Amino acid sequence: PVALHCGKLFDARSGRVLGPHTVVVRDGRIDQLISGLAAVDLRNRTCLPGWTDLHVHLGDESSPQSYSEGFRLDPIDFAYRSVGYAERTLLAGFTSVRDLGGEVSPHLRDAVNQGLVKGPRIFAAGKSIATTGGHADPTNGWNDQLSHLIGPPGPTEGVVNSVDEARQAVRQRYKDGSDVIKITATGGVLSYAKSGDAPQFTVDEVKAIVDTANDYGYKVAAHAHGTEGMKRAILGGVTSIEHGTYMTDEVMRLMKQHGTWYVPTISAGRFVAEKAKIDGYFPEVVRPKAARIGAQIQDTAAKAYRNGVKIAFGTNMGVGPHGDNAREFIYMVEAGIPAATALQSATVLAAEVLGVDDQGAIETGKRADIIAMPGDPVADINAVLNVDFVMKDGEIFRQ
Amino acid sequence: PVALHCGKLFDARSGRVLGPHTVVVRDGRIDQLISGLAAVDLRNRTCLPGWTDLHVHLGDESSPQSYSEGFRLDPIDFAYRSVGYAERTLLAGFTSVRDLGGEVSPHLRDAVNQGLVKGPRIFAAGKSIATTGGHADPTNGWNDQLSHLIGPPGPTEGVVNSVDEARQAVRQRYKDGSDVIKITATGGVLSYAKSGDAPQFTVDEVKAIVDTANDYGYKVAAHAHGTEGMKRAILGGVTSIEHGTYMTDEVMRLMKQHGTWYVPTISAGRFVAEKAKIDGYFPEVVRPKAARIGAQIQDTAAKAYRNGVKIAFGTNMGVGPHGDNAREFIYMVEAGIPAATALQSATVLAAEVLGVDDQGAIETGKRADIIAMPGDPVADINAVLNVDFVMKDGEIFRQ
Amino acid sequence: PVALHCGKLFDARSGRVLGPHTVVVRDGRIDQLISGLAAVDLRNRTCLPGWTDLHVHLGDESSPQSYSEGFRLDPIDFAYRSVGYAERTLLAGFTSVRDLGGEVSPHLRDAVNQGLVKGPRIFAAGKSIATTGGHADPTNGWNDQLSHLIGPPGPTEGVVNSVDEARQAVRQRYKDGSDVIKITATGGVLSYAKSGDAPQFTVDEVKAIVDTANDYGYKVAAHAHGTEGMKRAILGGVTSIEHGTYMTDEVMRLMKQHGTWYVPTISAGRFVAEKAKIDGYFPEVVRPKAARIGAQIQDTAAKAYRNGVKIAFGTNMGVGPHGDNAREFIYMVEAGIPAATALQSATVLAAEVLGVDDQGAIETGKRADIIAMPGDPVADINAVLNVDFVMKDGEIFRQ
Amino acid sequence: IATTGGHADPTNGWNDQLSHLIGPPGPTEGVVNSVDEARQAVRQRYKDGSDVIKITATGGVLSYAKSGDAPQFTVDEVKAIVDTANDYGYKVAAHAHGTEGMKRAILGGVTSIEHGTYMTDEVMRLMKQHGTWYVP
Ligand SMILES: C[C@@H]1Cc2c(Cl)cc(C(=O)N[C@@H](Cc3ccccc3)C(=O)O)c(O)c2C(=O)O1
Ligand SMILES: C[C@@H]1Cc2c(Cl)cc(C(=O)N[C@@H](Cc3ccccc3)C(=O)O)c(O)c2C(=O)O1
Ligand SMILES: C[C@@H]1Cc2c(Cl)cc(C(=O)N[C@@H](Cc3ccccc3)C(=O)O)c(O)c2C(=O)O1
Ligand SMILES: C[C@@H]1Cc2c(Cl)cc(C(=O)N[C@@H](Cc3ccccc3)C(=O)O)c(O)c2C(=O)O1
Ligand SMILES: [Zn+2]
Ligand SMILES: [Zn+2]
Ligand SMILES: [Zn+2]
Ligand SMILES: [Zn+2]
Ligand SMILES: [Zn+2]
Ligand SMILES: [Zn+2]
Ligand SMILES: [Zn+2]
Repeated sequence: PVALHCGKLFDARSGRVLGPHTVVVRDGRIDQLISGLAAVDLRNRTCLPGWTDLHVHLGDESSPQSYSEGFRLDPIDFAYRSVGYAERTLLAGFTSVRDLGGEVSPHLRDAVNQGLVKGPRIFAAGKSIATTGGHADPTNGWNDQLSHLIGPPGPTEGVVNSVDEARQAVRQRYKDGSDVIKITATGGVLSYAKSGDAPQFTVDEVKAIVDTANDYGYKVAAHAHGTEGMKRAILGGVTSIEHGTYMTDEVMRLMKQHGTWYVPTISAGRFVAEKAKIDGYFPEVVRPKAARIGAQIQDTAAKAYRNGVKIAFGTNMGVGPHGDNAREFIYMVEAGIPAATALQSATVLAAEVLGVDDQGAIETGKRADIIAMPGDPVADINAVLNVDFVMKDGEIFRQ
Repeated sequence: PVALHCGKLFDARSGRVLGPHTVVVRDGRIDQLISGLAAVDLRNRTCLPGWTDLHVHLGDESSPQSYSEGFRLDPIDFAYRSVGYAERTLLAGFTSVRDLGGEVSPHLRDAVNQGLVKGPRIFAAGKSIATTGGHADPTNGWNDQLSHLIGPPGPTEGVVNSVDEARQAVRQRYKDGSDVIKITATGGVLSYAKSGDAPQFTVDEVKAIVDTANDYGYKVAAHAHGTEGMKRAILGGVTSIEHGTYMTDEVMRLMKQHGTWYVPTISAGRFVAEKAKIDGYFPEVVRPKAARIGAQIQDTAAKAYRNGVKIAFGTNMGVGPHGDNAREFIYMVEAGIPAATALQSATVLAAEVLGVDDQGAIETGKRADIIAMPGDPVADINAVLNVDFVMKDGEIFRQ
Repeated sequence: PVALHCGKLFDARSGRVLGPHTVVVRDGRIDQLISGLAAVDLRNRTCLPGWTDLHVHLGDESSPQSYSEGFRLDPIDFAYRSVGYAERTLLAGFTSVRDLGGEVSPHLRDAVNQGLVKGPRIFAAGKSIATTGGHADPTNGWNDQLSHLIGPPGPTEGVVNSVDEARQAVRQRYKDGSDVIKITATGGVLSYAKSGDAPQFTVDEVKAIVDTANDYGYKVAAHAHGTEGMKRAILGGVTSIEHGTYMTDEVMRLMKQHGTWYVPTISAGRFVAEKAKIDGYFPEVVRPKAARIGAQIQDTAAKAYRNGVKIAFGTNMGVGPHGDNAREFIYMVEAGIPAATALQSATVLAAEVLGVDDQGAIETGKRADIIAMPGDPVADINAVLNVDFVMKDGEIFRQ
Repeated sequence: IATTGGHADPTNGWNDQLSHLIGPPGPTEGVVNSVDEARQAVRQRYKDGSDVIKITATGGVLSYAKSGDAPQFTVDEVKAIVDTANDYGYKVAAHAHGTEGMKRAILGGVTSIEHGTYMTDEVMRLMKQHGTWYVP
């Protein structure tokens, strides 16, 4: 039981910064909210709900050696790095995240929930689902010896080529303890493959995946760069799109008609564009794709916001360094999105995307996830980089 | 050739207790029934047809170590326990049973039929059919090493994900010598999985299973806890439902329209509810499911009987201790079902569910399966716990 | 606590039948022995210690279909037969046995010790150790397809070809829970191989097996028909020889010098000799060997007894029908061995062979294993076929 | 490093299905039964980045096996392990409860003994003569 005394409170639902309030926390939930027991002196700060990042990869981080480490290291080696990744993410103000790829994240989520290590609340997708040769194919770029030794991937490994295989892949993700489903509708930038935006799913396969996920209470997030794959994913019935780099007017119209969410991930685009200029950082099959695709993300976000598409917060922090997720707010504001809208996209709209109703706002009965900063983020978005108070489930991790 | 002199005889077909009769048994069948050679003095007892339990698991029994014994013991070790299980079941008055899961039961049936060991007449299902990650998936809860060593289960192992796979699974059950088919339409309580009532079969897969079973002369029994899976199983065309914990008015209407049988298994619900309170008895992933689902079985049975659904006798004695199946009668009567109806549900309606016509009543030409108790079970249902005479196929096992 | 009143008591250690005595049993051991509480009336019987059979195969029985059942049945099917085998063996007066081959016997021993089924105390050897193509090779007679599918047997399967392999085979028998070691030094009669008496072990391999067994507290029993293999086994340091059909004067001299035990197993020889005359009972590769070797067992036993070799009791009841082990006494007496010596060879000398000191005689502090028969076995050996009292560990199984 | 069925055998207590699926352990898995296998086991420990060698000379308490103190190594196998470790700059520590296994480990040339529960006067004399360390 603790009472927090804030000088200003950000109303996520209304998008307005109110005056002094007092928040009483008991049993890990907000019990009372008074306008006007242990106590924490925050009267010179602005209190906001904890942020949610809807696209992270906590099991990895980009580096010059990332394309040769997979053949020499084991996942146990990556867990010890994920410890620090998760701690740095939590201490920056993000009390929950949506992990969208990797087999290390479910274990990290279990460890964090058991109290073994520090971190945010993790909604883990597990192994991503692709087609043969797709962006998430685990054996892209292997030589003949290794490929023959391991054999062709199947639904158990996340590679599907028919309706029944998609059904089995979703059921296998459920069997391994996932919270959400991720598919790669088109090609990617960082994969050891040739194409970057070609359609790699059919409409029927997407429909089968979505129906199976509906049976099991899951949501589906689709990775898409090109127009045709994005169109097929939208028609299939996915919940959100991740890298709509080549969104057109027709795609935006379909998104508005169907209510699909859009998660830009501007930070990853900027990072890959910057790293493409360095010689030898990327493999020769990856550099042209990164150079071409990383320079068309901010414009797409600005156009989508202007056209009325629903936008949510996500950074793809497995590409950039973990713990610097808060610069996506600055990028979004510089892209034309108002500061209040950008802050809402990470608190309440993020909770809508996740499908939960016990977080996202400072209201009675909700989880006590509260953060604070000295400045006013609405007046100046640059204040999001100085977070000095973090609370998650009623436990204070930073003061 | 023996003549039995009973003081009272229970007419299963009419549900009434008649007066003194004489039963003459020759060649293992009832030859004559006289109202008014070796002889057995039963003139101070009530003679009834042998009981049938439509849901047992003779190859296993619940215990505190049941979740770690599967990795250290072999089926040969379980057979030596099944010997005593079957003997105790037979001596309690149950001359036939329907085994609904486990690969040890066909062998026990063969041994009992050859006269090697004592037991009831067994209609064995063999391996139960599920989907990937389903309630009957044999590899739920295994770590990565064992899962990779054994590989993903297929139709040969009872795991199906399409119409053709369901066809092959039914044919493989036929190849291994089954008498009936069992599928798990929803999640369960005692499996090492997350869900307990979500739908795990599609209507088309159920239809394929039922059609294939029809080609081979089989009946299909469906395990179902949730509403949607139960609805899909009923629409597919199964013969009976096993744990309709969350039956609603629409489900009952469909059951009445289609003529589906309902087997409550109240004993297992009570047992799991009682054991959930003990700390450490169940794994942490099983305890909440048991606590939530075991407390809503008697009410469902009472509602189903009130609404006119057809009810048959079954206990799920693999959960509770074998040889105490007769307490299901007391539970049924305490649930509002009349004693005569409860006794009929185990003799004639059970024979209807099984699909046979040579047992279930004391009539000329039928199998000589006769039991007797000192009291009158109709007047007092508690008399079913004192069975002192058992005869099966004309052979006396208890006097 | 029970008191037994016998009219005559057989002193195993002295080999004499004494007069009336009273035996008091408490906690499963003999507490008092009085010459002159519950009570059992045995005053018209002769009480002897429970018998021990040093060569049985409780997991199998010879029959016309025994050479095609291994490809269609599973060990679980053989366990249900072993139940009756063990019960019949125990009820005939044999309270302990030494099982010398088969993987079903350790499980039967565990089940009997846990009280699940009735039977004698079992000292199980497990898988027998042989060389490639030897008498105990599990893949003798298989076609090319099956042989290629299963691969060549190694030390894990009981087939050894060097010193290190013998060491590993003994350690693997220890790992699987054995009580004694068995090796086949020569060829056999009932195996699907060509030879019947050729040497199949070298002296060094036998020495390695014996040394490894000594490290683990085991005894070694050797199957041997021919002279050279028997000589090699004796020189290696085994504890007993099983079928010394072709024993010579030099072999007997070595046996006397080293103190090796001899177990004739006359019953199996007579059985195979009788069955060889039936057409089609044995495969054509087995019939000549059986006909030639089964007719030279009684003479060998008589010669060995005349020459002063130490003789112990064993029948090989896996060949003959289980539960008729007591005819070996009649055969031994008809072979020239005195009745008292024959009875001693099954009570005290058998305990010496086993390596235990808590059984074999009716003495204070020993296990309460007592049997009784109406007649006097010393005066008439034919009285051993009428055993009406059996007690094991203080529990009465027959009265 | 252990022998078949030894205290450190990774497959002790498994049923037939799992044992058949994984197969019998060899030197790569740390189970040795001869001199050459011990050599290969030490080299495989070096290949996987070890700093010291551990062997189980006798049975243990917490393993899913029957015995607790019986000797599970021969003197020659211990000697081979120690020689191979000497070639690679390693030390050898021996787990031992019973007297005979402890004696064999000391004679083989190990550096320390871990659970000398049943140490006798002769074992202590050998330890003093050879300079072996004792870790209670
Ligand atoms: C293990 C982990 C999994 C993973 C997966 Cl499944 C997918 C991506 C991914 O699709 N990234 C984007 C990165 C990107 C590049 C440019 C513009 C926007 C985003 C891409 O390749 O198109 C991705 O970047 C990662 C990743 O960071 O590594
Ligand atoms: C080997 C054997 C096979 C087996 C199978 Cl296939 C299924 C069940 C089973 O579905 N039991 C029910 C037990 C139960 C629990 C609560 C209320 C009613 C019934 C369940 O888990 O929902 C089940 O209990 C068993 C069992 O007893 O072990
Ligand atoms: C499974 C079981 C194991 C077994 C083993 Cl390991 C060995 C024998 C065996 O060696 N029997 C003897 C039978 C025999 C035949 C003639 C004279 C004496 C004995 C033989 O074949 O020479 C043997 O008969 C048996 C047996 O009965 O089946
Ligand atoms: C994974 C890890 C490895 C391990 C190994 Cl390799 C060996 C032991 C071990 O030998 N422990 C001793 C524990 C013990 C017991 C009684 C007296 C002293 C010590 C034993 O079992 O005899 C041991 O305890 C452990 C252990 O703690 O688990
Ligand atoms: Zn992506
Ligand atoms: Zn991504
Ligand atoms: Zn069920
Ligand atoms: Zn069941
Ligand atoms: Zn033999
Ligand atoms: Zn034998
Ligand atoms: Zn240790």
